[PDB]
Amino acid sequence: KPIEIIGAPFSKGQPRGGVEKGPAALRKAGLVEKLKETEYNVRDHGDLAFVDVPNDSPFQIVKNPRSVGKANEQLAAVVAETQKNGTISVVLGGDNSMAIGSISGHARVHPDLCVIWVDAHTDINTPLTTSSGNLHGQPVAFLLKELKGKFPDVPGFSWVTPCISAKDIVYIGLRDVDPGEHYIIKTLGIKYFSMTEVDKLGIGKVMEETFSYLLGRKKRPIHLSFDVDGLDPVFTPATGTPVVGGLSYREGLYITEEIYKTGLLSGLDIMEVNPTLGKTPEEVTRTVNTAVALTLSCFGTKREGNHKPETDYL
Amino acid sequence: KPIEIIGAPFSKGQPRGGVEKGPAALRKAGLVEKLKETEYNVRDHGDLAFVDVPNDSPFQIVKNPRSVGKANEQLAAVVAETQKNGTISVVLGGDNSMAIGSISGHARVHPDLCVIWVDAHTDINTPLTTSSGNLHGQPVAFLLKELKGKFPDVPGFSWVTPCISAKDIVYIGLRDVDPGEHYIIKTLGIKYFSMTEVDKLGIGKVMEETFSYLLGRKKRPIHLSFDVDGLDPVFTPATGTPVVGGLSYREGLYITEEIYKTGLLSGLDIMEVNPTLGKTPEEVTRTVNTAVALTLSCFGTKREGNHKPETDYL
Amino acid sequence: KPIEIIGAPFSKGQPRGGVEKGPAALRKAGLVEKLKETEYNVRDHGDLAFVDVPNDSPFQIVKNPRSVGKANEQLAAVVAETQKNGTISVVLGGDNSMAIGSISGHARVHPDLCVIWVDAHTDINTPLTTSSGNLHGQPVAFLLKELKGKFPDVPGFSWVTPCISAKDIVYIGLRDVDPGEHYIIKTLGIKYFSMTEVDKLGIGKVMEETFSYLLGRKKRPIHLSFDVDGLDPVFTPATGTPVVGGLSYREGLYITEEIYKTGLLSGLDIMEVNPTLGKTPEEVTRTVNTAVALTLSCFGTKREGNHKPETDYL
Ligand SMILES: [Mn+2]
Ligand SMILES: [Mn+2]
Ligand SMILES: [Mn+2]
Ligand SMILES: [Mn+2]
Ligand SMILES: [Mn+2]
Ligand SMILES: [Mn+2]
Repeated sequence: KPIEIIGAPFSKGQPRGGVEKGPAALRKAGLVEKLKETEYNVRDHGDLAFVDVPNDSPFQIVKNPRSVGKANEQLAAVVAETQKNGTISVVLGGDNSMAIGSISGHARVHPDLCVIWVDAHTDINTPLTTSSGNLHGQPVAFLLKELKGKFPDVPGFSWVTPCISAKDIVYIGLRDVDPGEHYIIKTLGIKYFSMTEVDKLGIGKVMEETFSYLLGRKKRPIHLSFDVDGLDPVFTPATGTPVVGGLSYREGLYITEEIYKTGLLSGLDIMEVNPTLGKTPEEVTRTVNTAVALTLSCFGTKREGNHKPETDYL
Repeated sequence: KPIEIIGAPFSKGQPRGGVEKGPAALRKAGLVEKLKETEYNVRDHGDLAFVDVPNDSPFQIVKNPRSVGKANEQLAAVVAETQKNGTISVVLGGDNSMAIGSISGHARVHPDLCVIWVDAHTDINTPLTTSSGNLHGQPVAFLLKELKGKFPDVPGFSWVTPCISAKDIVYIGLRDVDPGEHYIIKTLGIKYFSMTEVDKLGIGKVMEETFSYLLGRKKRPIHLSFDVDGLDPVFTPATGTPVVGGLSYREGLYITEEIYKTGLLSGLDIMEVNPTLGKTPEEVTRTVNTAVALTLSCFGTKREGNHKPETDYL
Repeated sequence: KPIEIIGAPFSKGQPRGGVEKGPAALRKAGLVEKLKETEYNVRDHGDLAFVDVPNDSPFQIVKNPRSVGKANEQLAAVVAETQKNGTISVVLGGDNSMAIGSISGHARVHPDLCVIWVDAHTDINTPLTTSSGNLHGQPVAFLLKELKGKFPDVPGFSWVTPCISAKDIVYIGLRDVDPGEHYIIKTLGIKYFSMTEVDKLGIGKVMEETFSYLLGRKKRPIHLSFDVDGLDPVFTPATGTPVVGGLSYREGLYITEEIYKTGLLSGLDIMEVNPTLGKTPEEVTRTVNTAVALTLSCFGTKREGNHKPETDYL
């Protein structure tokens, strides 16, 4: 299938500006040029133009409710339109809040989708469980069918319809979960693999297990939402919430590598790359670079090597 | 059970001063503040006042014999007293010599205890095997029942009584063993897991195996003696003998995590944090931080997250 | 058996000068001094004197064809001579091209040998598949029985006789394979373990597997050719083609440690240590030091420790 890159230069999901610069950074590092060189057809849709919503009064504790909700509706419309034409959507963030419009727009055309969430955090805090009014920590709360009506109506998200049930999402890389969020996953029985399970089983067993758990009897589309902070800070330092002890550069490449093998990758998010938080210019190139490597891996690049078929090299 | 932190700001176990500053460093980093927020009752016993022993002439090659012995007798009395009151002892070093009075004081109330020793070194050198007269490399020699009368009588340890047999200690993280020490563990048949065994089996298999080997038929109390240099120098650089190729931040957190699960942790040592050996102020914070992280892990903190029971978060 | 170190201060196999300084760097770091302290007899054969071949015109695209072939014929002669006298050969590079004269000279005395190649690269490019005319990326191509007559006759390699078949070589550490090389290994069915297989299986499973694959029914001599770049750049930075996401210091030590245990190590190469590519003097010592550690591991040094037999330490 072909591919369509969508830039989502948004940052209202948290106080730290800088993330709207993620897609620029990634593009300038040669993302699209490199994607063309694979067996995939690549089209660059460009960057979406977001606009501030006037007098965006905080809803209780939640900041920039309407801005985020508006941004996400617009994104969801773009995603689903591109999806309809039979293409694999690739979204560049931007903060985690853009996960909302991505999975919504995807599910409109594929209600039988499943989400694989690589991150150090669950981002499953509701407007009532949050200690921060930042929406980048609440995307999975606006998407679950079992959490519908468990928290009020935030101004801006009226268009949102819970598109997946807890029984459809797997978490890999958890190491900084809030009490409220950990409750919701214990209660709703969401399948996860925090760092402890990774140490216990190995990345191999992890992929081996997430797969059967989702594609066991019914094979379905895969939506991989990748938060750059899921890997260790020594690999991807330019992010808003670096947390020590994460997945290694090798583990991140393995996750995506297996995802390719299934051939069901239908959507993909590359969130939280904040080019401005690099303690040095080098820390920025390091982060950007692994994000680009992660994206090429999902689209065919293997570490054992690659070569075009129908071409005798000897 | 409740907890009692005991500081042992002692450094006569080696030439490099600075280790006596470990408990200060750790306290200032918020150790006790964070322990209180767990399901345990915490009491800060304060720092022990040690005094130099006048004209502490070197015993053959062993330096500061009496100062160390005295320090440890005093520590053993404070541990056993606190132990008696049904509490979990937590010792902050200080160099490894304080391992002596810690295990002695512990065993006085629990002669059926077992020692889990995380370290890159065995510290089983006797006054006759030692190339250095530093007692921080000999603590396990003063505690073994099979080594009793295998080396003379050092001035100051006449009070010491071999409290464990070689069949009761397991080592994890060995990568810098002297010929004499390796001979003793080979001959005495001490169960260990050097880095090669960890590479071979994985951390899960290591804990899976140290457990059954000790709590196989008879469950007993556990005393975790943690030397900070067991982890890799890129995690805990502020220590006296950093050795390349160690356990990772993730592996250290996994060891401690499984220890919690058994519910048998009865004593705990956090040795060798030397705040003065940080090449930069950042290498000090890093070390300090992981030692604090390791401590909280033993007392309930999990990576998957935590939450208080009897409190509906939804 | 005894050991003989042979320096191969050659660098015409690539543009980056500096590698010819590898053996010096390694000797100055005390390599031979530390080798003596093991259970092996050590003799330092010294450094080979190579000479430029006048008007060494490029063969099609292959640069310095005759210089490389000459150096390698001379090396092959020195290796086989040393091997004839019942000694384990140890070659210090130098660029990867020297792998040619080493395996050739070894096989002259042990046609039944097998090769374990630790590298991020396969170096199996032929004069026709190469995008560069550098001979450091083609050593395995001049050695395979299945590739004989599949590429023309390079001026200088007429003396070479394909000594091993694809069914005799195992690759560990691949993460940067060209299309033509990946074709040759898929076609010829060469056994390998790129980084993904290591992630999937663990180093233990890799060694457990490469061994039976070679020593299954017929045990035979082992020739370990070690490319310093097979480990991660954060361990061995001073090399010509660092590729991120490699084997760790712990994994490298484990490979070599298991090799010792079989007792079949008959030849060994330590290629690609370029002392002039260190961003700082510290990056050089780091690299040099791990190569030295890798060498000592192959000859008896274990992480659990060692001690001389027939010597009561108590
Ligand atoms: Mn995150
Ligand atoms: Mn996230
Ligand atoms: Mn110790
Ligand atoms: Mn130690
Ligand atoms: Mn290489
Ligand atoms: Mn090579």
